[PDB]
Amino acid sequence: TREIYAEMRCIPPVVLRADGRNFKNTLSGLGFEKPYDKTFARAMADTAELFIKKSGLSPLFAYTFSDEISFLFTDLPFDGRVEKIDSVVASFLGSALTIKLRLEEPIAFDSRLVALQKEEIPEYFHRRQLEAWRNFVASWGYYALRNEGMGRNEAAKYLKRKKESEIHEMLFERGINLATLPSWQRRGVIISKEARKITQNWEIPKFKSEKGIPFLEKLIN
Amino acid sequence: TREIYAEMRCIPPVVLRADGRNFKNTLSGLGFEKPYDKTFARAMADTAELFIKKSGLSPLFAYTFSDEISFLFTDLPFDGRVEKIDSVVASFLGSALTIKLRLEEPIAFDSRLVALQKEEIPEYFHRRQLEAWRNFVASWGYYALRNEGMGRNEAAKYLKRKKESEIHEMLFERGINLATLPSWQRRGVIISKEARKITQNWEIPKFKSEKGIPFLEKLIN
Amino acid sequence: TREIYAEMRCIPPVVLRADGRNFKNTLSGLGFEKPYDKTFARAMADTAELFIKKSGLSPLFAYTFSDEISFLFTDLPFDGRVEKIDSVVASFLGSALTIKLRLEEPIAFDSRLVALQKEEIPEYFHRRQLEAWRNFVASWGYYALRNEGMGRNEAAKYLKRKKESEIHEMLFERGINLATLPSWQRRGVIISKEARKITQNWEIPKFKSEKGIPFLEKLIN
Amino acid sequence: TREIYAEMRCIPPVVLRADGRNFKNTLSGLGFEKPYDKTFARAMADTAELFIKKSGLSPLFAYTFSDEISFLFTDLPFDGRVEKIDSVVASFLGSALTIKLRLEEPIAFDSRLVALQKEEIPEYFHRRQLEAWRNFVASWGYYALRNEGMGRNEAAKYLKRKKESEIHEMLFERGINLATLPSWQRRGVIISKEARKITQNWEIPKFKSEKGIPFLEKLIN
Ligand SMILES: Nc1nc2c(ncn2[C@@H]2O[C@H](COP(=O)(O)OP(=O)(O)OP(=O)(O)O)[C@@H](O)[C@H]2O)c(=O)[nH]1
Ligand SMILES: Nc1nc2c(ncn2[C@@H]2O[C@H](COP(=O)(O)OP(=O)(O)OP(=O)(O)O)[C@@H](O)[C@H]2O)c(=O)[nH]1
Ligand SMILES: Nc1nc2c(ncn2[C@@H]2O[C@H](COP(=O)(O)OP(=O)(O)OP(=O)(O)O)[C@@H](O)[C@H]2O)c(=O)[nH]1
Ligand SMILES: Nc1nc2c(ncn2[C@@H]2O[C@H](COP(=O)(O)OP(=O)(O)OP(=O)(O)O)[C@@H](O)[C@H]2O)c(=O)[nH]1
Ligand SMILES: [Mg+2]
Ligand SMILES: [Mg+2]
Ligand SMILES: [Mg+2]
Ligand SMILES: [Mg+2]
Ligand SMILES: [Mg+2]
Ligand SMILES: [Mg+2]
Ligand SMILES: [Mg+2]
Ligand SMILES: [Mg+2]
Repeated sequence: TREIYAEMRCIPPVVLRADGRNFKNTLSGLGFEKPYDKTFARAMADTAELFIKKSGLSPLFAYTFSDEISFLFTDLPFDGRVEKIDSVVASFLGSALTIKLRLEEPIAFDSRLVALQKEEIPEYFHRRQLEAWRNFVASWGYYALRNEGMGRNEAAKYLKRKKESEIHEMLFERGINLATLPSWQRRGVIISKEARKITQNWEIPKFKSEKGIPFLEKLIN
Repeated sequence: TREIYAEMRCIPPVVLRADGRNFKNTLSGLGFEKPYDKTFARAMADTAELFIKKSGLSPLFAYTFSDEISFLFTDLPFDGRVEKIDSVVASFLGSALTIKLRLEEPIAFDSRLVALQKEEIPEYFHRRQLEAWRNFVASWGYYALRNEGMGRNEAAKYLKRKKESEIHEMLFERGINLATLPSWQRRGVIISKEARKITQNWEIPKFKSEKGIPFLEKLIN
Repeated sequence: TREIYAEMRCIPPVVLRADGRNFKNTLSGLGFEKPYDKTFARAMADTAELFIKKSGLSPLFAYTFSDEISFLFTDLPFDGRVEKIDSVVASFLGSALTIKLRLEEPIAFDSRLVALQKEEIPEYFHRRQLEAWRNFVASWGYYALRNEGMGRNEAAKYLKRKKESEIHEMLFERGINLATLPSWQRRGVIISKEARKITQNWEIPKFKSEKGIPFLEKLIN
Repeated sequence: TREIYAEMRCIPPVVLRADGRNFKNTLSGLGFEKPYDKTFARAMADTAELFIKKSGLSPLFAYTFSDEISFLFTDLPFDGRVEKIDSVVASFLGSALTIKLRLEEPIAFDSRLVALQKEEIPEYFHRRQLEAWRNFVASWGYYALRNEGMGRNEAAKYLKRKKESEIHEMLFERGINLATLPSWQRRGVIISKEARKITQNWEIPKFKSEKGIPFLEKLIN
């Protein structure tokens, strides 16, 4: 039995997180608008929808931001076989996104299982939302720096020195109010099955908040 | 650290085997010739070549047949991390094949690592070649049945009941001598870097045989 | 990094189940009373108590029956490292039991992690209790058969043919009422820390029952 | 199937390394000679011998030093199941050592599988022997410090600061020439079946050396 990891398994509930491999370069090459591009974001949400619709697996919902998607699973696919789940889902995502962006050169996602207790499920997504936000700010800050005639290394360097408030200040000065930028850039996008139509929510609440908590709770059941 | 399998690793030498998931249905739509179609076989060999060419990983070679490819790895990618290797390679394969076949609907590979001792490396491929043969015959048997007015299930029962000799005889009666068919249908295709151009060998020797042994031995180093 | 499984981890809550290796033979040899021996049972409960008291790990409680002990863990030891947890706990159990039975020849436990959702924790132990019961009956039936001048193989053979009721009948006929045999033989023994004194309960309720449910619920918190 | 790691396996050749857990404290009570004690070393070699003799498993040989033993396995026990192998072997070792030292308080080993290519097998043991040496020197350094009126922490600081030459010099000044000490303290002990009696070699060659190479090579076959 040389296929030693082909037995490794998991238990419900689990979260599959797939992240685009080397997407910084691969998206710089093709000429995507920076720091955000609604075509790419729509491609990713459409990828998630297509997964929920035609993968033959049954996630409760997907949450996507940046170059990554997370699928909540209660019903485990492939008997919980980690290799099979990770590989198949990553492959399907690669194919789907390749279709949706009409790519001429191949791309790849990485995938990983996150084992969780049910009670922990909101926190995880909260964490992820936070990360999304932390991308948002940085993504714009960085941009502004490059627009002010800065080198890449210098921009990263300076970007580390100042914290979120100072970045807000810098961006607000130059005409960019981060609070009025679209919801999906700072909070991400939810894709879920409802009573059955698959719907994309592009205006989701902040998870750890008054409207966010029952929202997530209703998503999870 | 909820990402429990994200640290799990392997050791050289390893073989990554990716197998097309449910390729029967998802690819049936376009009308590929049955039981073998050089357009699909060329697509798979092209996928393997493209992997060797632009993945940024370094397999020694690929061996492909049916809907599957095996990559020999001595230099392990991603520090030998099983999740990352399986997911990323499967994903890249999905993307590549989606490009080469210009697919409108998404597909997926499953992937798995096969842990091996160097001494076992030839045997594995021999095993795989054997499987290829077992595919070959079977693939034709079924086909013949379809031309002779058979139900799919009807085709399954008989095919399971009789062994290779009687099947060979049937195919010869129904007009098909398997010995006149091209080498790659029964032996598969090798993709490797040679004297340096990446080359597809569509006329490979039987691995466990007098000309096959030094061939494989030179492939592996 | 040749120590590939040294990274494999888990998440709370988990149950460690250790089972005496080849204990049938090893206990037949030393001359333990069959089918139950309160000296061995006391040794096992004392082993569990000693584990809770001096292992330096922190299970919520242990449940023991036959040649096996299960430890409920909420606080995970050794960062959840499966190898380290299994090996260390198995080793400690071997040592402890070796002390308590004053053994001249070495013994071993096997160990395994059971990954569970909190909501599933009662069911598991219920399952185990059921198994305990299924041992109980069989253990006596078997005994009776050997007492009626039967060979081992014949006794097992016949034992499979009849179900629990018929066994109850057989044993009740020969003077043995299974309902009046001690609680620990049919329900097992609980060992837990209380507000801190470690106490052994040798008269536990049936878990799936009116008195059993709040009992287990109070054990788990 | 909540027992998710219970299927995880490995491939030959493998090395099981068991290391005494917290042996500093738990064994300190009896008053073992420091920094080395032939009673404990004999106990460990006896444990390895007893394992080879009555475990029912079949290692090729054991190598032991300090509080640790390594077993070379080509024939894998328990179908190569990692949980079962680690837990059972660790447990047996705990029991055996508990018997040979006649302990009143329980002890534990941790265990781990080391996956190796045959070509790597000597190197591993070389590495281990190196570790043995690094133990040896250090073990004495500390000791000397204790005789020269040092705090434990005080002993740690200096010992970390200086490298082997200066330490050698210190020990020579404080009366101890390490070259006159017995071979096993710096090289460890081998336990293997020989011409067939199970034998303990307490005078083994340096593994990576002219006489060591054919020695190890004959041990491994
Ligand atoms: N231009 C552009 N870039 C994007 C967009 N969304 C995500 N990205 C890129 O995605 C990256 C997200 O960080 P990472 O996932 O760590 O980047 P990566 O190259 O994929 O790194 P790895 O996944 O580890 O290979 C950012 O650096 C962005 O440049 C987008 O909408 N437009
Ligand atoms: N028409 C056609 N079909 C092919 C060709 N090559 C492979 N296939 C199909 O691919 C299938 C391969 O079977 P498997 O890989 O064992 O399993 P699967 O059908 O892909 O389903 P999975 O278990 O998810 O992999 C066969 O049933 C074939 O029908 C081809 O060249 N032409
Ligand atoms: N005489 C006697 N035997 C007992 C007692 N408790 C448990 N056993 C033995 O323990 C066995 C329990 O079944 P198993 O755990 O599958 O037996 P095993 O030999 O340990 O099998 P493995 O664990 O797979 O190696 C029974 O066959 C009993 O004979 C006892 O109190 N007295
Ligand atoms: N007195 C005495 N102590 C020994 C002897 N051999 C080994 N030891 C002790 O065993 C310890 C081995 O250290 P490690 O195996 O690295 O770690 P540990 O102290 O056992 O703690 P763990 O990390 O749980 O293994 C040393 O600190 C020694 O003090 C001996 O022969 N005599
Ligand atoms: Mg990325
Ligand atoms: Mg990312
Ligand atoms: Mg397939
Ligand atoms: Mg196939
Ligand atoms: Mg047992
Ligand atoms: Mg048992
Ligand atoms: Mg130790
Ligand atoms: Mg040690």
